[PDB]
Formats: sequence, structure tokens, C-alpha cells
Amino acid sequence: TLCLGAITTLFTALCAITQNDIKKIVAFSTSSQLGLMMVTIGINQPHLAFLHICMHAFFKAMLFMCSGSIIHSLNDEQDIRKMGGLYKAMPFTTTALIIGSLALTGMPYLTGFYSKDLIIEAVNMSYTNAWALLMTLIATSLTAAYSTRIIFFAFLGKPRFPPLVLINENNPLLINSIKRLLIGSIFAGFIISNNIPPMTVPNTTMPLYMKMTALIVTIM
Amino acid sequence: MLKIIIPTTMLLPMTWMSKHNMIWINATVHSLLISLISLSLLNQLGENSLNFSLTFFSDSLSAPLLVLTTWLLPLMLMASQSHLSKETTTRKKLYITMLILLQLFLIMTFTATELILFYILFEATLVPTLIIITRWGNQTERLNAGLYFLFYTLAGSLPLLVALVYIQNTTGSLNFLIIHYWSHPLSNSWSNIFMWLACIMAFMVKMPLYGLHLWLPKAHVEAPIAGSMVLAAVLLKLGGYGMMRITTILNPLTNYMAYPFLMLSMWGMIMTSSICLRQTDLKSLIAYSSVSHMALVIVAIMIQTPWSFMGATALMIAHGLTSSMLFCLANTNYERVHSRTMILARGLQTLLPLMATWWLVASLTNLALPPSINLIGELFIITASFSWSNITIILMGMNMMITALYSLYMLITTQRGKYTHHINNIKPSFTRENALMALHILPLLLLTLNPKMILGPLY
Amino acid sequence: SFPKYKPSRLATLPATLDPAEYDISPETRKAQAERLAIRSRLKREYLLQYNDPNRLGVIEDPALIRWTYARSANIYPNFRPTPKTSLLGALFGIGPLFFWYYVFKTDRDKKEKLIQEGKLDQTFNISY
Amino acid sequence: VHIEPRYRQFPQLTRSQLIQAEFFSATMWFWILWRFWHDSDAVLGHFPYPDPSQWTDEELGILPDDE
Amino acid sequence: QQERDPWYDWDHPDLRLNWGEPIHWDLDMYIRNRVDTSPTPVSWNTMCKHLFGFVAFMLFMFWVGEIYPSYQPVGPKQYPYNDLYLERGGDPTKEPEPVVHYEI
Amino acid sequence: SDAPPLTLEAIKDRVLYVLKLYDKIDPEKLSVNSHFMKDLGLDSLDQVEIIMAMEDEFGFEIPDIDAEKLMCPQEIVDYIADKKDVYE
Amino acid sequence: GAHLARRYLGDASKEPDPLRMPTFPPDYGFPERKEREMVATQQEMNDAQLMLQQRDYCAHYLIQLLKCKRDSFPNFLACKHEQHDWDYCEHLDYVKRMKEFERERRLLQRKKRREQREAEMARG
Amino acid sequence: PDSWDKDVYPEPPRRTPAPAPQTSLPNPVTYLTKIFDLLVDRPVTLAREFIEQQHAKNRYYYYHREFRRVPDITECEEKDILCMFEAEMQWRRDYKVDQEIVNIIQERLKACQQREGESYRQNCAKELEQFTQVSKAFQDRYSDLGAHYSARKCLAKQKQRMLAERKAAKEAAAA
Amino acid sequence: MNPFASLTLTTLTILTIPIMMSNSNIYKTNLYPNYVKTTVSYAFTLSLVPLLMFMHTGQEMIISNWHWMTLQTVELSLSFKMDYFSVMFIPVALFVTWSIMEFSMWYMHSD
Amino acid sequence: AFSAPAAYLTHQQKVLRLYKRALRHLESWCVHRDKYRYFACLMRARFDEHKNEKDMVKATQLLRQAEEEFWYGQHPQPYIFPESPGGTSYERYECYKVPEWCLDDWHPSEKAMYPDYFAKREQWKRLRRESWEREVKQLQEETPPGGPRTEALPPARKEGDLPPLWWHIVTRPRERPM
Amino acid sequence: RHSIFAVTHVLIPVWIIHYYLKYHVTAKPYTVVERKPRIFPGDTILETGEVIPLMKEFPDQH
Ligand SMILES: CCCCCCCCCCCCCCCCC[C@@H](O)O[C@H](CO[C@H](O)CCCCCCCCCCCCCCC)COP(=O)(O)OCC[N+](C)(C)C
Ligand SMILES: CCCCCCCC/C=C/CCCCCCCC(=O)OC[C@H](COP(=O)(O)OCCN)OC(=O)CCCCCCC/C=C/CCCCCCCC
Ligand SMILES: CCCCCCCCCCCC(=O)SCCNC(=O)CCNC(=O)[C@H](O)C(C)(C)COP(=O)(O)O
Repeated sequence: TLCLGAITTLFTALCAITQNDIKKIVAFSTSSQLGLMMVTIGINQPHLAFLHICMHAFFKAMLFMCSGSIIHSLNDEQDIRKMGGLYKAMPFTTTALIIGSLALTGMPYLTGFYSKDLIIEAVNMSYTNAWALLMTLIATSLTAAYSTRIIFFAFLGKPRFPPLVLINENNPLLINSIKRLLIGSIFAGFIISNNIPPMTVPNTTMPLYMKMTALIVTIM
Repeated sequence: MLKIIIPTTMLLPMTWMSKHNMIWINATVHSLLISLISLSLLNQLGENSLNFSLTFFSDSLSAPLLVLTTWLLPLMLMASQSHLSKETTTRKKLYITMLILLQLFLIMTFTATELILFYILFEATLVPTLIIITRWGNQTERLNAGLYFLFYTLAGSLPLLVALVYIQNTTGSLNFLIIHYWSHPLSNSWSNIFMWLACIMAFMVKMPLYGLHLWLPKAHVEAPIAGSMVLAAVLLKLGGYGMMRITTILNPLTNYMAYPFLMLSMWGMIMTSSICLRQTDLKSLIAYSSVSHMALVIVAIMIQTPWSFMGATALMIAHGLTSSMLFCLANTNYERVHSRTMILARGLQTLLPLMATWWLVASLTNLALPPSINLIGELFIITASFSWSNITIILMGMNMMITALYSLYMLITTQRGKYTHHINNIKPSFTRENALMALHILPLLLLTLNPKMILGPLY
Repeated sequence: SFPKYKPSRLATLPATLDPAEYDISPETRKAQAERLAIRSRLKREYLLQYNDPNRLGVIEDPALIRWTYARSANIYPNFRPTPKTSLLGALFGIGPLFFWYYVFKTDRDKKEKLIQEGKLDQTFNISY
Repeated sequence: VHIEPRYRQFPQLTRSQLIQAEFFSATMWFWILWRFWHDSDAVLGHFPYPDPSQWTDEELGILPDDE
Repeated sequence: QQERDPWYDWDHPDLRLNWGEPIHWDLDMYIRNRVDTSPTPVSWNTMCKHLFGFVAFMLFMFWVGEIYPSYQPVGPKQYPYNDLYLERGGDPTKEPEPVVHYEI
Repeated sequence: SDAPPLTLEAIKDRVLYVLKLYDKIDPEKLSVNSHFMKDLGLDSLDQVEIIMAMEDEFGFEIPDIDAEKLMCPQEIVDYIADKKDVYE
Repeated sequence: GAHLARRYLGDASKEPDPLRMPTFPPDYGFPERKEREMVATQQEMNDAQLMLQQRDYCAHYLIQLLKCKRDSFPNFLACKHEQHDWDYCEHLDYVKRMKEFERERRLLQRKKRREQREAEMARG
Repeated sequence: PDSWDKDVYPEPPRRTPAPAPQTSLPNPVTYLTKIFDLLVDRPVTLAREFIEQQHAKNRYYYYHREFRRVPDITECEEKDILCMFEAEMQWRRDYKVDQEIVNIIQERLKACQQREGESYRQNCAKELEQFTQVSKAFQDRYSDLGAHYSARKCLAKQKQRMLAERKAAKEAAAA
Repeated sequence: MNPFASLTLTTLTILTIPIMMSNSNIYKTNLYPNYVKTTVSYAFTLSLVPLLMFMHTGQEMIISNWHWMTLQTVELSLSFKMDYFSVMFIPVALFVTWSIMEFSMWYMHSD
Repeated sequence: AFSAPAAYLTHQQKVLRLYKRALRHLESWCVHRDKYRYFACLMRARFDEHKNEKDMVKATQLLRQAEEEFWYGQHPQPYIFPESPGGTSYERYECYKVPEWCLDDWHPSEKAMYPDYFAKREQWKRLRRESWEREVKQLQEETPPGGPRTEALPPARKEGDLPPLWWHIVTRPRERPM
Repeated sequence: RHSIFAVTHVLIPVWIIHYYLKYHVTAKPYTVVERKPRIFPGDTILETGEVIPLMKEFPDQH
């Protein structure tokens, strides 16, 4: 199980970093997260895997909703090469996608932090396959890599879409659903992790460099 | 149990004394009433059978089959009145007479207490079927099909007759109850081996077994729709019922005489499932599907365990209903476009949405979706085979994939895509066809609700 | 100059990479003309019936009928028992059966031998 | 709310969406700063990791290579 | 059928077939819901080499990392009551040999 | 809702707008019925570039066999109208 | 880790083996050793239903933490002292495990070096 | 309730802890259970009271059917069909009853596993031992008879097992 | 009688009601998506209560309500496991589904 | 899609097609607009360098090297317009296209609604019926005795004629039918 | 007319479900099995009134 999860997450994170369709990028991200979940199960931490399921649902669903909003605005266009600068044209969508991308990369004290950070620090402290550990680290670097790809190609720079600009995200249904999932992706990790009984034995004594491994690799 | 037999013999002159434009109504109404009457046989015991008389008895294995036969007769009547509209009154009455005689022979076959009487009725079923196929079939292949249907059966059944009388000159009785109680082991000699083969080959060719199945595609393709319905849903189950009955006197020879037939059944199940993947004829695909399912039933009967017998009974009932529905669904398109090629009429979901829903439900049931009784039978048989040998889960598993593929293949070929442009004679679905589909499909899920009615005596 | 692309059965050669279409001669042009003429004649024959206001039903296509007949009914009359046909039939129809028989017989013999010695751990094995 | 196309100009923006986006970004950053101010140990670690080589042989009970 | 021109006015656009033209023996195998033989940007016998090399390298690396595992500089975890003998299946009538953990 | 119901006047305006941003044509000399080779003195490569610009502007591809034939802006507008089911 | 590099690239003869550890008697180097005690009764941990893996030597702090969590249900941020106590106990447990690991490594290397030296002395 | 015998389906004495509040904030669960009680449990109770009032005015009874014991298959002559039939039916009834006994034991085991929570490996050893004994006896009785089972085949299996045990005992006495 | 069971079963049961009204004169009108969305939101709000019960007391249950069929010794019944995983995942899935359905009302308007 | 194909493509046609494909794939490589314009101008100069070659053999040989270079340096994942034969919406609306003859089978209750539409439908059907005999005769007259050699169809020339075989082209379902 | 959704879609199903679980499902043994509540030191039992002793005089490594 651990080896299957490691190979799956590494391979899918490697495939995601060159895809031009945004839905393909998010699908490969989902596959890589499932591989990380399999890695968590392989090191005998089922409750951590379930917690990661619960925390991943929020930001993955709302990232897909943001991608769908972008697709609908630009006449059903899905290629990021024809998606220009939407940072100012789609303010709320940009905010939601940025928050979701930071949650997916385990930025501290967000929803993705409380599961992915513990998962990484737990695979760091276990009698496990060395290749699996290395592939997990490379995959959690590639995660930030493809999130950067999405943000940079879809929101920064100059427009590249057809000149008939029909961009409009002022619909209460879209705004309300995305805002609900945004509040979730901000606060659910804290709320849930502080309200469940401890079903693990925590790792309280780690070397400082290894405790910060996830942050370092994400930044690199 | 004459309360069921006599009303069919009364269906005969009622059909022959009916006014020229009221034959179908009377036949359908009274056949439905006879099915309602036969519904009472499902009240079985837990220890022995229902011994009505010295001649007839009902068991937990034969009662669902009798109910299925009496329920199938009205469905055949509705499915037949479309393409027989231009026929004369006398020939329509003759067709209905053939159907009624077939039902009567099947009813008497499923309840005979005597093996020679069972042989006589199980052989008498050939004449109405052969007449129907060779007289009311559409193309010139039908004649050949009839021959293929006839001799393939007889070459398997004539040795059995000999064996049967031989047994009666040794044990003194062919009554099933006495045969069961006075059972004795079969020794390992050449004479016993050939007696086993004579007792088994008729039911193995009626299944049909892989390698002996060549008659089935011809018979099920050149037959009229009612003929295909009765051939696929009931007449194939005669082999299973007969094997389940006759295996009580073949132990312990079966313990090693089943190896060639088990090997043939498994590998030919894989082979026929694969054959379904490349089929230009839509009726032949359903026929080969029947071959694969009956191969599974053969395996279940041959491994001789209670779970296998339960699964086999459930699978026979479910396959009968499902294959009859699939044949009727194909016949609707055939009657619309007068061709059997699968890639001729495409994208029919756009033109016939409710028919597409019927197709989807039939295909989902064909691939054994839970908790349908198809799945219950298949899973029980697979568990029994796994207990028999752990490696079987490979072959069985293979089949489970292939089936799904070809099943959805048929759907995706006939309902999805784009409609053929030059075909403009696709009229809206009639109420008769929708009612036929509903009366096929509702009993399936209703039996899913109460699955112990079709699990057989081993339950 | 650049690395060459070599075609396969499941990845065929592109048209623009085909040497045969870059050295042409007049008989090739004539052949293309007759090919287009046949295609256009068939297209006209189809379109005349396709647009007919009095046409109701299916336009019969002899190509489809020929294809289905060749795939179904023409096969046996054109069959000859040859060393290739006989060997392929014997292999593909006999080898799998004996292979599976050997595998299952070996497994069941091993299981029975384990049962006779009383060491298989059949505890809780009630249903069979 | 009616927003018309522009044809090579910046799209029309209503004040509500800008207010919502800025508010939610600000609340995210405030939450991060507040939680880090109150839960620094969750990121920087809570207990000092000891090094092993400065542990004496007396508490580790290893003999002076003689007996 | 995927290799046929998609911009042509086919009589059957989804099948990419014309009325009356010869069908081909394996048409149902090539219906473009199925086996595709279209040209690829990278040659066959080069895609296969890269895929097989990746898979074999990953397998051999996983085996190597199995026989050269990673761990932490700690002793085994200690549990009080004879390694929780009664908790993991009991058998309280056998008096298992005592396991003792000493302070350090 | 979705995009407004594109009209013939809008299509003609957009095509003329795109053509008047081309450096190789004179905006005053350009008319709806001006031929690309005859009146404007362009070659086949310029026509391919014009077709690609139209494809970029309207967001749908024109097949090469059909694109080879469009020689005046009116023909381009007509092809677009027949492609997108525009009748007013 | 550096211990991995020491074991896998350097001399693995003197490096501790995590699977087979400890390889010296617990009383070998120490004159006397105190028996490590437990505060939670077996019935107490059974009633708390902690885990088969949470019933370690720090189980009493976990039991107290769970009890305070249940008592202060709506205020899910009030049991920080108890969580800190449990974390400190587990930290001390991990420190003890590291101390055992180093004791074993030092014993291994000293024993093997002393055996080599004694063999050399007996070889001259 | 008194619907089932508490000896055949036993249960522990069900000790639960008392509410020991420590926080001044209200317990939302308490108000939720009070609301659920007053809004759902009381109308359902009134409806059930009406139904039982209607049932009490029409009291009729059904009885458990009693079967005598007939001679077993061991006391039947070789070709005496009537005695064979009666013994066979009695054997089938006993087989069904044994199946239901195994069912009861398995239900006990499953309930124990769910009830004991995280201590199930230690607190449900007795149910596991009872299931082991019952399963061993059932397997010795009825396994490998196969389809077309009968009392004669079970008797043959028992005689074969008896012969094997007797031979083992007689050869062990020789040691 | 321990509202845990009733609420856990009602959360699942009420989701099947629009499926039953799919044949009625609300599936043929334009108010069906809002009806389904409101049903899912109500289901999420109802399922929020067993989660609170578990977070307070750690309550877990299994409910074997319908006996489907019994083989010789194996009994098959309709049973639901309502432990921590189920009562934790149900509200999250319902919340996400409610958000996606509200999004779909806008995304698939022209379908 | 609308124009009848020819027996073969000319050299100029092949060169133009290769030019368009190279430009599109280079744009797929060069995401940004200014970089694309730079390299597209470079490609245009590269193309028009050999524009004036009088040797046809050398021209087709240069085209051969051009095709080889394009196949080596093509984009593995080129941009496709959403409704193009490789796009994400190529046949999305084909499930909503219903042929017009289906309306001939509507129940009279259904036809009770939309009376004027069905009146116009009757007028169109009558026009097609009247027109068919003439369309057939014109095709008979204009066809060479050795069968047609292309798939092109003639227009209408007579006073009130209609172009032959027009019904199924005029009555296309729609591009966004439902 | 306003809050009729909460009646026909929540109150009625919960009434039926509560009745079915209270008077039909729990009329058979082992149909609704609830795991044993956790008992902590210092707790008192509701039925027996038994109080649980405290926890072995913590070494107090404060
Ligand atoms: C197209 C599909 C149609 C259906 C196929 C039906 C399959 C029928 C196959 C019959 C199964 C087995 C038949 C006989 C049982 C054993 C077979 C034999 O090989 O085993 C050995 C037999 O030994 C030798 O093989 C002797 C037999 C050799 C002669 C038989 C001819 C085989 C040729 C195969 C031709 C294909 C037959 C099918 C034609 C259509 C066992 O040694 P032995 O202990 O001594 O014999 C046991 C009997 N005793 C105890 C009385 C002594
Ligand atoms: C028990 C082991 C079973 C493993 C499977 C063995 C091989 C199975 C081969 C199945 C053959 C079926 C043939 C007929 C199927 C219908 C035809 C068909 O599928 O068409 C192919 C269709 C078109 O391809 P696209 O890329 O989508 O094209 C889109 C652009 N045009 O795509 C498919 O469906 C192909 C799917 C076939 C998968 C075969 C490979 C699977 C092998 C799995 C082995 C690995 C096991 C996993 C180990 C996990 C670790 C424990
Ligand atoms: C992105 C990676 C792929 C890169 C691929 C591109 C690189 C290849 C570029 C170089 C290839 C060439 O120039 S190949 C040069 C081929 N030589 C000739 O064509 C000479 C004869 N001239 C004509 O045919 C016409 O004048 C014509 C030129 C068609 C103009 O057409 P019009 O005036 O009537 O519009």
C-alpha cells in the first residue's frame, strides 16, 4: 500500500506540472492527493488519512468550482494558454482560488495544514521504505509547483482570450456557494482537529530541520 | 395439480372457438389468470416436496420455473400479435395452439415424478418448437436451423433413454422419490463411466455446453420472437433442471467425471463472452450471452454444493427474464427497420427515450448489478467455485469484466452516438411494447425484494 | 538531420511523412481521378434516394450486407484444412483446456493431500 | 444586476465583489497571523530536541573498557 | 476510423463512413470508440522503452529502499504489562514470561 | 444569460475591425467587397494570416478547404453567418 | 539521519540494529536498574478504552485529558494544560527511547573494540 | 424488553457515567435532546398508546408447534421406505435447528464485538470460545455432505469418524 | 430512545424523497433543482446533530433493522454502521454537495 | 466541410496547410502574444525565403524537409478550439439535434399547440414536393454520360427552380438546437 | 404554506423512523447495539451510584 501510494502520488504530480487543461491539472492533483492518502494508510495511520479526506474535500471542491466559473465566463474555454490576466477581472474567483491553493500546499493554520503537515511529519518519523519517503517529498514539492502553474498561467499577466469580453461573476448562487466553501477551507481544519478525541500518538520530539521539511520543500 | 393443467387444455378450444378478432384478448386474459393460479405453488415446505399424486409433484426448484413459464405465455402472446397481423385466422389459431401445447408440455415436464415420463415430455417439447421455427421463421436459414435444433437434441437424448430403461431393469423404479431414498454409490468401471455419459450428455447439450452449442445461435436467430423468448428463457433450463435431478444417482463418479465439462464450461464462458465483443448481429450477441450464463450454471451444477445449487437456481430464473427482455427489445428495432445489424440504427435514445430507459435497465441487469438476483446467483456460484478452488476467481473475474464491456457495448452502439440520417421510419413506441418491457422488468426487482423464492430447495 | 519517426502497426505513418506522395507520376493522377469518380458516383446514387420526398424506410446499402455476409456466412465455404489452419485450430482450441485442467488438477490434488494429513486450518469453514 | 459586454476593454466590476474578495483575503491573513501568534509551537516545534553525544557514560551505564 | 478526415461530409459522420464504399473486415474493431492506430508524436518502440524503463527503475528502487530502510535513532516502544499480554488476545491461564522495562 | 444573439451587422463590423488593424491594407481603400489578391494585392500567405486572425477573433476554426475560397470580407461574413445559424 | 549513513555506508558491525535491539542485558552496564512503574491500572485503561497503542506509560495523562475534554464539551479550547502534560510525558518517553538507542550503540562499539584489542594482545 | 429471553441473548449490566459539567456555557446537546423528546418522542408515544389500546380489544393467540421424536435412521431396516422417510424428515428438522443455534451464537459474538468498543479483543474471549466450540461441532456434523445430502450420508460420515477415532485410540494404547 | 439512531437514519431517508417525487408534477417544472438543493441543505443541518452527540460523548452505534435473507448459517441483514467515520464524513459530504448543487443551478442553467 | 473535395491537393495548397499548422503549433509553444508575434514573423520570413523557386523537384524536396522538421518539433498538446474535432465541446450538442421528420409523428394534441408553425411546415413540404421532379430532371441533364466525376452540385438556373438536393442542407437541425 | 417543507420532509419522516426503531426494530435482540460509554476515574455510575476511585497519586512531575 505504501509503495503504491508513493508511486501514484509521484507519477501524478509529475504529470500535472505540464498539463494545459485546467481540469486535467486539478484531476491529477486529486490523484496525487489520493496517493498521499494511500501513503498515510501504508504507515499505519488510518485516522490521519480520514482527516485528510475530510480536509481535502473542501478545498478540492472549491478549486474545481473556481475552475468551472473561469470556464463558464470565457465561453467554455478550458486551456490555460488562452486564459489571460483574471486577477482583477475576477476578484472573488481569484481570492477563492488563491486561498484554496494555499490550503492545498499546507500553508500553516489553514485547513490543509492540519492533515498534510502531520502526514508528512509522520512519514518522516517511521520505519518505512526510503524510496517512498523520497518520492513523497518530491511529490509535495511538485504540488506547489503545479499550483504555481495554475495561478501564474490563469490569473497573472495580460489577457489572451477572444476580444468579446463576457466575463461576469456577479451571480448570488456562485458567490454564495464559493463563499461557504471558502469559510470551510479557512476554518474547518482548526474546528475539527480541536474537537475530535486523540486517536493517534503524537510526535512531539523531532529535529528542527525535519520538522520544517514540508515548509522547506513547498517553498523550494 | 390438475387445477393448472386443465385450464391450458381449456385454452386450446377457447382459442379454436373464439371469434376471428377476439383470439388475442381471450388468450392473454386467461393466460394471465392461469399465471395467477400457478402463483400458489410458491408456498413450499422446508423438508420435502408437494406430492400431489402418484404422477405429479412440486418442489422448491420446479415451482419458480412453472411460474416463469405460465408468466411467459402471455408475454409471448403480446409479442407475437404485431408481426402476425396479416396472417389468416386459421394459421393464427395454429400458432396459438403451438404456444399452448408447448406450455402444457413444459408444465407436465417440470412436475413429472417419473424419469421416463420426464423424458417423454422433455422430448415432446421439440415438435411445437420445431414447427414454430421452421414454419413462422422469416429467412431461408430457418429450415437448416430446425435440423440443427432437432438432431443435436436427439443424438444426445436417445442414449439417455437407453440408460433410463437400463436403470429401471436394475433398481426396479425410476420414480424420483424412490431413486433419491434408495440411492447407492456408482463404482469406477467403464460401464459406469458410459452410463454416466449417457445420463449427462442430453442435459449438457440442452444447456448448451461449450462445443455442443452450435445449434443455439441458429435456433435463436432464425426463430420468431415468441420462439426466441421460449427457447432462451425456459427451454434452456430443462437441461439445468434435468441435471439437478439426475445427479443424485451419479455420485461419486462426478467427483472426477466433471473435469472435462468444468474445463469446457469455464474456458468457453470466457470464449463466448469474448465472441460477444465482435458481433455484427444483435440477436447473436444475446444468444452468446445466454451461452456464457448457462456455462456458469453448468459449473455451479457440476461442483455439487448447496451454495452452488442456490446460485444456479437464481441464475436460471434471472437469465430467463433478462434474456427474454433483451430479445423483445431487439425485436422492436428489427420490426422498425427490418434488419438485425447492430450498427444500422444508431442513436435511438434521441428518438425513443423510454425505450432507451428500458435498454439501460436490461443492460444493467445483464451485467449483474447489485442487488439484482442475477448478481445474487452469480456471487453464490463464484463463492462456491472459490471454495472448490481458489484459482477459479481468475477466470470468473475475467468473465465479470468482459460481460460488462459487451453489455455496455450493445447499449452504446444502439442508443448513443448520432442517429442514422436515412432512416426516417422510426415511429413512437407503442403502449404494447412499453407494457411488455414493464411486465418483463418489474418481476425482476420484485423478486429481488424477496430472494428466497428463487433460491431452490437447498435454501 | 532530426531524429526519424518510424511507423508501427498501432502508430501508423503520417501522410506528410510518406515518400510515396512526394514523387508522383501521371498514372497516379489518373488513378486518383478514377477513385474520386467512383466516390462521386456512389455519393450521387446515395443522395438521389436520400432527398426523395416519397422515400420512406431504410436505404439499403449493399456494402453493409456484403460485410455482414462475409463475416458470418461466407466463411465456411471458403475454408480449407491446411497445416496452418489445422495447427492453429488444435492449439487455440485444445491447449487452453489442458492447461487449465493441469492447473486445477494440481491445485486440487495439493489441497486434498493437505486435508488428508489434517493440516489446512479449516476452522470456521462452515459454508461451502 | 445587468453587465454588458465590452469588446477589448476591462470588464465591468460591481463594488460588492471587490468588497467580498478583499474582506475574505483580509480575514484569511488575520486568521493566519492570530493563530501563529497563539500557536507558534505548531510550526516551530514545542520541545527541544536533545543531541545524544553530550550524554555522559554514568547515566548511560557503559563501563570504562576494562572489566 | 479516427484517421479519416473529420472535416469531410461523411454520410455517417460519427462512423466516418460513406454509403456504398467497402466497409473493411475489422470495422467494429476500429469504430474509434476502440483501438486507435493514428500517428503519435513519439515513435512506437520509443514510448515503450521509456515506459518500461520508468516502471522497472521504480520497481528496482522500491526493492532497494526496502532492503535499505529509513528510521529514527530510537529504541523500541515500551508497553507496561508484559507487552500488554492480556490485552492482545489474553489467554489468562498461561502465565507468560515477564517482560521488564528498566528506567534510564 | 449566455452570449448575445450575434447578428450580420455585428459580424461585418468585427471582420472590418480586424481587417483595419492589418498593416498591409489601407483602411480608406478597404471595402466590404474588396478582393484580397486583386484589389488589395496580397498573396496566399497574407490570406492565411487573415483567416487565422478571423479564427482568433471569433473563436472557432475554419477548415483549410473552406478557408481557401474566402476572398472578400463579405464572403468571410457569409461563411460565419452560415456556420453560426445567423439569419438577421 | 546521520545514523543511517553511518550504518549503511560505514561499519555496520558496530551500529545498532533496530529490529534486534537491545542486544545487551539490561543489568549489564548498570550496577542496579529501577523497574519502570505505571500509574494507570489495567482496568482503568480498559474502562477508558484508549487503544492498544495508546496504553503506553503515559496513559494516565491521556485519561485525564479525555475526562477534561468530555467535561468541558462546548468549550473545546479549555483543556490546554492537560494536553501539554500528555505531550510532555510522550516527549520524555521519546527521550528515554533515544537514550536506549545510544546506550546500545556505545555498548556495541566498545564491546567490539575491546574484543579486537584483547584478541590482538593474545595474538602477540 | 420482555420480547426475547435475556438468558439466550445476554447483556452486561450497562454502567453509564453521570453528567459532570465543568464549563459555564450551555450544552447544546441537552437542548437538542429536550427538543427532540418533546417534538418527536411524545407524539409517537401517543400514537403507540392508541395502537396498543386498539390491539388490547382484540386478543387472539398463536402457538408453537410441537413435534414428537420418531426412530432415527439407525433404527431403520435397509429397504423400509416409511421409516426411512420419517427419520429423514426428523434429520432435516434437526439440521435446521442446529443452523439456528449457530446463528444465535454468531449474533452474540457480533453484539459483543460492537458493544465492548476498543477492548473487544480481551472482553469478548468467551463469545469467541463458544463460537469456536459450536463451529467445530457443526463442521464435524454436517460439512462435506454436499448437495443431495441425507441422513444416510451423515451416518456414514459419523461411522467413518468413529472408526478413525477407534483405530487411533487402539494404536495409542499400544504405546 | 437515544435520538442518535433516529436522526442518523432520517438524514439518509429524507434524501430519497425527491427521487420519489421525480414522477410527480415538480420534476416537470423549473422548481426541481431548488427543491433538491433545499432537501440536501436540510439533510446537512439534521446530520449536524449526531456529530455533536459524538463530539460530546463519543457515541457510536450499529443499526440492523431489516433482515433480508438467511442462508444455512450466514445471515444477511440491512445494517448501518454509525461510528466516528460515518458521522464525521456525512456532514462534510452533505455540505460539499449542497455547495455544488447551488453552483450547478448557475452552471447548468441552459441545459 | 461545405466544399466538395478535389482528386488531389496542389503543391501550393500543401505549402499553405503546412504554414498554417506550423504557425498554430508555434503559437501553442509561445503562449504570450508578443513572443508569438516575434517568432511568427521569423517563421514568415523563413517561409518566404524560398518562395521563388522555379525547380519543382527542389521545391517538393524542401517541403519534405519542412514536414519532417514540423513532425519532430510539433507541440505534443496543441491548442484546439473547443468545437473543433479535437476540442472539449466537439460533439457536445449532437444529442440535442432531432431530425425534422420526427414532427410528422406528433399526436394531434401536440400539433394543436403551434398551429402557425405547422402551417409553415406544410407550405415547406408542398414546395419540396413540387420542386423534386425538376431537381431530378436538371441533375439528369447536367450529368456527363460517364457518371459524375466530382461531388459538386449545380445551382438553379430556371425561372423558379431550386438547387437540386437542397432539402437536407436547408433543414439542418441547428448548431444549438435545444 | 411557509414552513410546510420542514413538516412533510423532516417531521413526518422522523416520526415514522422513530416509531419504527422504537417499537419494531428494538423488539428483537441485538438490532440496535451501542458501544459502551467511556468511564473515567472520579466518575459516578447512574444506576448503581458507584463512584470510581482516583488515579494512583500522580508522581507530579510538574
Ligand atoms: C465438442 C465437445 C463435446 C463434449 C465433450 C465431452 C467430454 C467426454 C470425455 C470423457 C471424460 C473421461 C472418459 C474416461 C475417464 C478417464 C479417461 C482416461 O484418460 O483416464 C485413464 C484411462 O486410462 C487410459 O487412458 C485408457 C483409455 C484410453 C482410450 C480412450 C480414448 C481417448 C481418445 C480421446 C478422443 C476424444 C473423445 C471425444 C470425441 C468427440 C484412467 O486410467 P484407468 O484406471 O485405466 O481407467 C479408469 C477406469 N477403470 C477404473 C475402470 C480402470
Ligand atoms: C485480473 C487482471 C486484469 C487486468 C486487465 C488485463 C487487460 C485487459 C484488456 C481489456 C481489453 C478490452 C478490449 C475491448 C474494450 C473496448 C475497447 C476500448 O476500451 O477502447 C479503448 C479506449 C480508448 O482509449 P482512449 O485513450 O480513452 O482514447 C480516447 C481518444 N480517442 O480506452 C480504454 O478503455 C482502454 C482500457 C484498457 C485497459 C487495459 C490495461 C489495464 C492493465 C492493468 C494492469 C495493472 C494492474 C494494477 C495493479 C495495481 C497494484 C495492485
Ligand atoms: C513549430 C515547429 C515546426 C516548424 C515548421 C516550419 C519550418 C519550415 C519553414 C521552411 C519551409 C519552406 O519555406 S518550403 C518552400 C517551398 N518552396 C515553394 O513553395 C516555391 C514555389 N512557390 C509557391 O509555391 C508559392 O509561391 C507559395 C510559396 C506557396 C506561396 O503561395 P502564394 O503566394 O500563391 O499564396
